[PDB]
Amino acid sequence: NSLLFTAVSWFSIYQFARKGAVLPVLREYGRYFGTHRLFRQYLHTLVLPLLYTEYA
Amino acid sequence: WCAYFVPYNIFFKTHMPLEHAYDNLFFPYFQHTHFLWDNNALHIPTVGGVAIYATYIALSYINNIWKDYVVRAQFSKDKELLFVTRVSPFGTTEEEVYEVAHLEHLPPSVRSGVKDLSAQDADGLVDVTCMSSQRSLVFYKGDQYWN
Amino acid sequence: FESLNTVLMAPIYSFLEFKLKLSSTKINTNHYYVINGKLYITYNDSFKLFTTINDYFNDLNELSNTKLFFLYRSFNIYNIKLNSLVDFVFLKLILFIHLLYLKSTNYNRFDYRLKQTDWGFYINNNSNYIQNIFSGLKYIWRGLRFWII
Amino acid sequence: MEPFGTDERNWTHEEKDIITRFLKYDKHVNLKTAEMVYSAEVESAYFGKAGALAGGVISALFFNFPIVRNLPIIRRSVIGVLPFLYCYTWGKNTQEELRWLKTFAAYQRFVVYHGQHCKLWV
Amino acid sequence: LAFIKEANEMIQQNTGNLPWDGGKKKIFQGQANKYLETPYYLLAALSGLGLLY
Amino acid sequence: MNNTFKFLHQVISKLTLKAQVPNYGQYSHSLKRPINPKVVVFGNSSRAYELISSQFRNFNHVNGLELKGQEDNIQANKVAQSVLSINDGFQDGYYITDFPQNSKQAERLDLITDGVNLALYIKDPSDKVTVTRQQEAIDYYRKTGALVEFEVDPRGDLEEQVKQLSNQVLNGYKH
Amino acid sequence: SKGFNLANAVNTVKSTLNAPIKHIKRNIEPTGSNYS
Amino acid sequence: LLLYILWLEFYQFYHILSFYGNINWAFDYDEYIWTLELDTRRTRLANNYI
Amino acid sequence: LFDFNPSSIKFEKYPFYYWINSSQLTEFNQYRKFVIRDSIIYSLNNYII
Amino acid sequence: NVTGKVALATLGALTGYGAFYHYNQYLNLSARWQQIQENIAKDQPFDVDGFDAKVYPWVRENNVNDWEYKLVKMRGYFKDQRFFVRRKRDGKEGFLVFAPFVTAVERVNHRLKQKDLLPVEYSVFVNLGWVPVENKKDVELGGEVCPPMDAPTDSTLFVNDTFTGFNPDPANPEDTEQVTLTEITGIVRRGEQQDILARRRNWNKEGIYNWVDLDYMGKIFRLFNLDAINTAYIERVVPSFEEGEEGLYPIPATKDTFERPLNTPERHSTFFNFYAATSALSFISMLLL
Amino acid sequence: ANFVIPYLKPVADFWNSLCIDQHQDSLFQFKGQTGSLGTDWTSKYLRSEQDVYNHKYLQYHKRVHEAPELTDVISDNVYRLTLFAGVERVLSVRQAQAILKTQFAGATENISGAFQTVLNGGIFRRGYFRGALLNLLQFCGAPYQSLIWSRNSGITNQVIVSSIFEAFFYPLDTVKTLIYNDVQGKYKGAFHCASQVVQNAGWSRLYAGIFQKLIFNSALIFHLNQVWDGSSQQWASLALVAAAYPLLVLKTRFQVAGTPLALATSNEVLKVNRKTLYAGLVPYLIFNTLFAYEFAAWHSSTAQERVIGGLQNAMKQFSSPAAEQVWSS
Amino acid sequence: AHRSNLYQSKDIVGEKSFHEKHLEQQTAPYSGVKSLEEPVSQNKSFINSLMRAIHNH
Repeated sequence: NSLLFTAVSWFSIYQFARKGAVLPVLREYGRYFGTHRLFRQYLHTLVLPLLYTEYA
Repeated sequence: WCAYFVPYNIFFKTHMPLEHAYDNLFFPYFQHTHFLWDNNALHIPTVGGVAIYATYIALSYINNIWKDYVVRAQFSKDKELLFVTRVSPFGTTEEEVYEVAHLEHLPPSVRSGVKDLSAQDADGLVDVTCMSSQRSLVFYKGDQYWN
Repeated sequence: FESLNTVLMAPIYSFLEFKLKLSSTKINTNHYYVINGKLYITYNDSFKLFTTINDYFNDLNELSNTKLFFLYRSFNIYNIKLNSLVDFVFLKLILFIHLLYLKSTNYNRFDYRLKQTDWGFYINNNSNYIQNIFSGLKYIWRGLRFWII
Repeated sequence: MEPFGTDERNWTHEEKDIITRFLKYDKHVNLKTAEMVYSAEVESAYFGKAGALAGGVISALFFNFPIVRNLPIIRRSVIGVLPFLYCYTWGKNTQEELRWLKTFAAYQRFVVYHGQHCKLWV
Repeated sequence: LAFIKEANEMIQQNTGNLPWDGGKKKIFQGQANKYLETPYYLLAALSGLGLLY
Repeated sequence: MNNTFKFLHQVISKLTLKAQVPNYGQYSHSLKRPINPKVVVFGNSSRAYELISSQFRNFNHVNGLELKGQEDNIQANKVAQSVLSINDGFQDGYYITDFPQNSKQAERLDLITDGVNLALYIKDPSDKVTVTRQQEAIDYYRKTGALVEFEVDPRGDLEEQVKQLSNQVLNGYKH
Repeated sequence: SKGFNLANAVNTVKSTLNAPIKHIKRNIEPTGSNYS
Repeated sequence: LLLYILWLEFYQFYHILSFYGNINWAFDYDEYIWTLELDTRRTRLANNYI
Repeated sequence: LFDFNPSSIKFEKYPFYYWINSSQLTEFNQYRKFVIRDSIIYSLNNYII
Repeated sequence: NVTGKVALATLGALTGYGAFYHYNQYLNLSARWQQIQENIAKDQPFDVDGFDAKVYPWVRENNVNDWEYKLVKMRGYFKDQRFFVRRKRDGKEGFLVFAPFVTAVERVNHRLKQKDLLPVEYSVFVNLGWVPVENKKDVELGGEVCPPMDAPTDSTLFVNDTFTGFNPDPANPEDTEQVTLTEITGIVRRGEQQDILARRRNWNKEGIYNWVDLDYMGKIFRLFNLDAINTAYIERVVPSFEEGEEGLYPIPATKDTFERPLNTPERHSTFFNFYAATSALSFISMLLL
Repeated sequence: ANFVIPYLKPVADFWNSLCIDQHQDSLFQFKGQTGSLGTDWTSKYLRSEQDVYNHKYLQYHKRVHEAPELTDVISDNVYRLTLFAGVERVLSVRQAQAILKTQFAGATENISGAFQTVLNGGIFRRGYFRGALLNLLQFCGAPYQSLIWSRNSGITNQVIVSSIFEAFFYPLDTVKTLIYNDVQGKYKGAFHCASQVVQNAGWSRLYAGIFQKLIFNSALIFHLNQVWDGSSQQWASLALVAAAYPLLVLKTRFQVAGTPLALATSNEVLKVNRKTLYAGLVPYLIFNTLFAYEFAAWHSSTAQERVIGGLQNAMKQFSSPAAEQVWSS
Repeated sequence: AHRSNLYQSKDIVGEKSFHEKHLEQQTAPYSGVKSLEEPVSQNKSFINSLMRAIHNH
């Protein structure tokens, strides 16, 4: 389930950004490293479902 | 499918009934066969008549439902008799004529229902009611289709 | 030999393109020139006036539509063998019908009986019957449509 | 034999397969139950394959239907595959339902042959 | 560009701007009609043979 | 044809038409576009020029006003050559303006180039000189059935006028 | 070119979900008759 | 919907009429065959009334 | 509604996990004829082990 | 012009390929037939009894093609039913006649006196021989094939065999187990195939049979070893003088009179010659073009 | 039953044969016994239960240990021969889409556009099933011939035989490609197309991509051997074949070179953007994975062992779970 | 004339057919990240460059 959610999120992010649609849930430009919102969202999507499954 | 193909196999190609057949009956289990039922076969004529009438009713109802929309329209040379081709029962086109004075568009009988009217939308439907025959021509309320 | 080299360079060329995309920004500002009082952007080997980004996208869409429908809208004109054959068959049938009914009077026995009845609501036929042959067949087809299947 | 109650877990697919296999060749299962199980296993096979074939046949016609004729490839493929999936599921479900129902009946008969039901006293 | 060149040549041919080749200009371009005859002959022969048999 | 054969004849014709353009009903609107758009203009005004520019923004304009004093045959040949080629960007829709003011010249051009896919007369009261020169060409285009008259008020919504003119041009393009 | 674009797919899905609205409204719209 | 209900009711009626006649196959090993016979049954009078 | 709710999560992937036989944890006070069921359960557990 | 030349070239290429393939097949078949004749000259039949007869060694190893065209001296009891399959014997129309030979028996009757069941017979079908069309009424159902084997010398052998289960006792105390065995040596044959072009077509509904269907024969004769019989079916052979002069039908098989293969070297050579003639003619025609 | 049943019966009979196990039916066909135990209906059902996988294994053995029959190959590639048969022409068009003017005929530079151009002809002789006869005839050529030459030979020997056969039968594949790449329907059958090509270009054009075809055939043979073995290096072999996927695309582009359908010339084949080399890689790999070609004769020892193990598991399915092991038996 | 007009009414814009719509739908250009294309030094990093390259196509 976590892998399916992560894959769906990655594909949706890539496709929506290919048309410009980007959710600014995090900062558009992060502090320090200044990573893009897209990269930060990709990292968060990779990280979160594993943590949730681990907790449950 | 839901009426014949499934019933044909479910009634004549098995001996175990469906789970829906025994869920309500508290009786010992048994198998069913079609060679020892209705020796005086009144069920055969009943099934045949039911199937014929149901198919006829379904066709007539589909034709009536699809027969209110307007598929093609053409005002006459004097625009007195508008020739319109609607959907025929066999899926073809059927041509009729309507008198200019017959068609009209009027507010609904419940004035409070105006806001809930189909024509209120920009890409909706507008019904011209030929009052002579009490007929309806449902034109597509949109600019692209009209001349 | 050349295609083997090309296949070897396929991941190589793709990697080079990826490196170029990474090391290059999609911004050059080398297209828009103010031609006299008209702002024209480089369009292929020439210029094209730009009023809005939406306008430029619309012009591109129109050109793309022209290019995509170029071949199909260049359909063969005089490929009319089947249509001509259909027209000829219909004309031949109509001519045979007109020949078979060249010299028949309009009124029939019923029409004669129509002259000996009080049925003034029904009217006597007074026109040619060619245009409405097999209207009974049409009515039979209408009546059997809801009962055939 | 298995627990009975709303809170109890339903019989699993692997459990049903194991029960059918046990009823198929147990030396403690009567001949009538064995014949019933064999007849159930034999006839139930036709329904699923017939349903899958019906889906394959009907879905082909639906792929070339009037409106289905001039749709984009993705939508046309999806619409065409829609009937096939429905009919295949119907056939497989019918086969599984018949088999499992007759298996449960055979299990009840075998339990009766061994009096393995509480409050079932002759 | 290749499609543009091919389409330009085809457009010339269709609109009548036929090639001017050494003062010998093709002022007409058409095609003849060929009818399926071998299938008809085969059908007639097969029908005659079947009738005889 | 008899009133009973009309349905069968029309069905047969519609079925047979598919052999000429496959998916014609699936491309009827697209086939509404011309193949190599050739346009003849008539009219002269500010709003007229605005409408010409808007409708022919993607099209190439031919300055037939410049081609003045040349022989009819030479002018027709030059106009056809201008309208019988695609630009490097596959731009082939050519609109000749201020041409030809002579019905004979228009007939020669039509014989050369298989007829203009569009002929547009701007019925604008702000236009005062166009009808003074292209009356014969207008009459020839009316006889050919290609002249489309866009009646434009000197004052009003330019965008609405552009939409109406674009619809008229699209529906009135001749294959 | 570009194949399955999620924006295009969502636009098509939204158009499909707004398709039967007109026919439903026409079926549910009040007519001009009142048979008391 | 009425047609679907009618189909369900027909299936129920067929199943109900079937249980009144118990026809089952039994294997005679003397001739090494299995033959299908029919016999009556004894059940609840409440079940019969239902 | 607003108190501790008894849990409903349970094992769902073991063969005959609910088939419990009589033992010291069960006091062996089961049905008098449940010995056959217990033996069958034990044999099935041996099969699935 | 171009169409005719291309068609001629394609036809020539296809016919040349077919000719080469059938020529290689003919050479391989000639080698195989020479080897088969040389091996058949040996006359050393492997014994089929005991654990070998319960499951035949070819069936046991699933390597019938390995044991193909071998001499086997088998023990068994012949079944009454005889199956005739339409086939030409020495150019004369007739029927290949096959009869099952029950090689082993099994008795699971622990209550042998309480109930008298039928022994489960593990049997192998043997083609009793070939009969002419004119003698179709000559074949006797359950007819005697040959004299039975003599009584065993070992007094410990006058009982059911350890694996074969056959009791060669001239006076069996269990008269329900009394039996007279038979022993015969013959050659091996693989199961034939139903090929439309090979005229091996069986109208099973009409009782007309031209393709040797072991499964169909088993279904007809109710043989317990269905798959074992379907593995292969042996054509019984005799050591010369198979049927000299008598009303002996079916006539048995001799050393050089056994049924040759349908895909024989002669058939392969004929197909090769036809394809080669086609290829040569097509090449000559293409050259003429 | 006097006019309709005599014709309608075969359809229901065929439907039942497709929906029932005929062999099992045959077992129930003859009721009775002739003196051998185990001839009852229950015994027949007991035998038939394992007999399904038993007959499958016997058919596999006949495919491997016996000479080949084309129908069996057709039986192995039935999904590839009839239903997904037009996918072959679709893939051919997609490979040829790099030099086709389909972009001017409303076909996108993608699999969707390739299908739309293919579907623009319909679902008939000129549609998605156009050239299916030629495709089937090609399938009846090199694969059957090479498989006849090398029944159970090694990978290298199989590759050599396949190369020889593919070199032998190039023109048929070239003609099939030309018909599949002819979007305007300018070819009136295989014979007419062959006549026009012969009169127009010369015989040499029939094998414009024969070497690339041989190389791709070797790669596909390696991939098929890996897939049959199930080595878990089958994915590695798939990746390796995907590395060489440009060879098949180049061969397809060369096959239709400098013709009316293609707006480019043979030299222009060397000027194409490299992005065109991976045009239909995804559809080709998907077809080669889902609707794969299977030559059961050329299956590896690992493949045979895996099949035998599956059959052994299926046979082991017939056992009593709660069976009690007694001290005396 | 009916064949020329495809039996479709002249002076009627009509609705473009589904394929045509798809022809319009699949022809539009891809919309890459404009912000990633900005001249900001924050976009000049390697991670931002890779994101722009993968996102702007």
